[PDB]
Amino acid sequence: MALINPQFPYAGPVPIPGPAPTETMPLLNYRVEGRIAGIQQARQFMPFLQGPHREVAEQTYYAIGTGIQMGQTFNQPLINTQEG
Amino acid sequence: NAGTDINYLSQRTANFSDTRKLDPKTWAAQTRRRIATDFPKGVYYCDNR
Repeated sequence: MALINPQFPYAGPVPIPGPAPTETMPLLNYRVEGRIAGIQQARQFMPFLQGPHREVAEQTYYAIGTGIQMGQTFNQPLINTQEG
Repeated sequence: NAGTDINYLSQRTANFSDTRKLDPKTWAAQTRRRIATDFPKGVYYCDNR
């Protein structure tokens, strides 16, 4: 967006020496076929386990029984003959 | 002491796999990669950021 100087104008570009025209043109680089080499193993001996863990520990229980329940020799009360 | 009283340092998982088992001069070589110098004698840094 330059302003044209009317007192000192200039013309378009003139030819100048050039950079040997084939040396600015590249070759198209020619890929050969390739292979991810080797026979891959199916599994890996991992350093960490792959499953979930638990944040807190919960107390577990198992039921037990008591035993054969016996009789008893109670201390027996007195007879309510109007004193009680 | 500057590494002369330690055989190696490591971070093993579950008595199961060493992940950075290194002697104390290679352990300090990973520190110079990080803080561009050495920590003082007896100090050993382990980065897991």
